[PDB]
Amino acid sequence: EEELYYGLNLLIPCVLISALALLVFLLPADSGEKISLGITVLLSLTVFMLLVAEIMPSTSDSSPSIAQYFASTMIIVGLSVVVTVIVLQYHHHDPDGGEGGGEGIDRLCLMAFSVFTIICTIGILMSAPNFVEE
Repeated sequence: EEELYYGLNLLIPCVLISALALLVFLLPADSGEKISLGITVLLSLTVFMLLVAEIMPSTSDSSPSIAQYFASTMIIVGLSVVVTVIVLQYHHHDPDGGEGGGEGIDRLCLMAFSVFTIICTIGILMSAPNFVEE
């Protein structure tokens, strides 16, 4: 049961950050939150990763399950923040007023990461739903 409970508590923050990010992606205010959340999610990943990596070590039994998934994630997550920045440079038009003012690319990058998380959690869940040894 700990497998489900643990992952759950880990999904809270995972999806949380992604959500808060969308709020900025679609609403590029460029007031400071861009760089603020940038390092936030970056530092939040490295930390959370250490925990997931601690439970799944590799010294006597080399067989990473969730780790292999958590790693590939940081990869797409890293280059992602890079593109967002460059985009902000090119487009120097971020007026203030109300709401509504995003871009297609930003939306696509979000929709992709969205399903990526859903298929991820289920990936390891279906790969080994049992609580047996390995």
